[PDB]
Amino acid sequence: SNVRVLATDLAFPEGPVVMPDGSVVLVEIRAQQLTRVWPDGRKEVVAKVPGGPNGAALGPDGKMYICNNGGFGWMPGAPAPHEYIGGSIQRVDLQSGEVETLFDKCGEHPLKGPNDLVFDKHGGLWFTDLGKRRARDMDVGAAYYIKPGMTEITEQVFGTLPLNGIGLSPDEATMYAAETPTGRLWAFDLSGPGEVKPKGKPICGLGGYQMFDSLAVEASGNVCVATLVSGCISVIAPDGTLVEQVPTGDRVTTNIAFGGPDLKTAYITLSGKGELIAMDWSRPGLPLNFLNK
Ligand SMILES: C[C@@H](O)CCC(=O)O
Ligand SMILES: [Ca+2]
Ligand code: NA
Repeated sequence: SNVRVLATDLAFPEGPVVMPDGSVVLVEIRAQQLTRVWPDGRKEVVAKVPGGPNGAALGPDGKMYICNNGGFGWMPGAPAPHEYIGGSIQRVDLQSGEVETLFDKCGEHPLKGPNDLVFDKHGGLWFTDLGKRRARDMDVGAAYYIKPGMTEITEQVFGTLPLNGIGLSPDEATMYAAETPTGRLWAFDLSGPGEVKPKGKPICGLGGYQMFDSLAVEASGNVCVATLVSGCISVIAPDGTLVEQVPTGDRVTTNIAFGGPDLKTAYITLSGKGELIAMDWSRPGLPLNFLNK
């Protein structure tokens, strides 16, 4: 595990997407932008994304899809009314910087705090809703699926505590969602693309005072979840076994993504230190659709 710092002075980094050349496109939630970090050290702003760009994934159209949580109040906190512009799913052209909003509601219900997302092999898009915190109450968590072609958005999970990381098993027959305040990883069986069958179960619950953020799946099927408070990556087997916890040095470790040769480099956002780091990983990551395969 040779650790290296790839970038500093990032304004709450999140949603790393590791390109084939080893460059990383990621979101800076606090600076409200999409940023490109190159291996020669240089950084460039790809696009300004007003609000709270929270997670990213490359899509079948070659554009970067974004979970926009609508904005926080800044370490993040509950957004004062004016700092919140509504949650949405957006799309950014990595060549012009043009930002287009795709969805801001599901049925008659506005999206609250979209957080992270993952494409299935047909181009359907899964994403989590962390909800928003208000003065005396908070939204419940949810997970949504947007049908291939961006034709329809559907509610698949609703009424958990806030949901954060999301991924698919290698065979894409199981969707995983990380429940933030409980440090529980939930597994949902899929009867087919975009459709949960009964709605799921927690396969791992960490002890103590540990919370979950975003995640990435390994080719083995293990789920690697950024773990807040204790500051590590929690590696969870498909059967829920806690395989290991890899310390990162930051209590606010938020996301992980695999890249490099054989997808055996882990790229991790340390959102407390404002850093993007890379780390040797003993096993290869799961190739993401429309990025790695
Ligand atoms: C720390 C989280 O609960 C909020 C932002 C994030 O998804 O990284
Ligand atoms: Ca997240
Ligand atoms: Na990730």
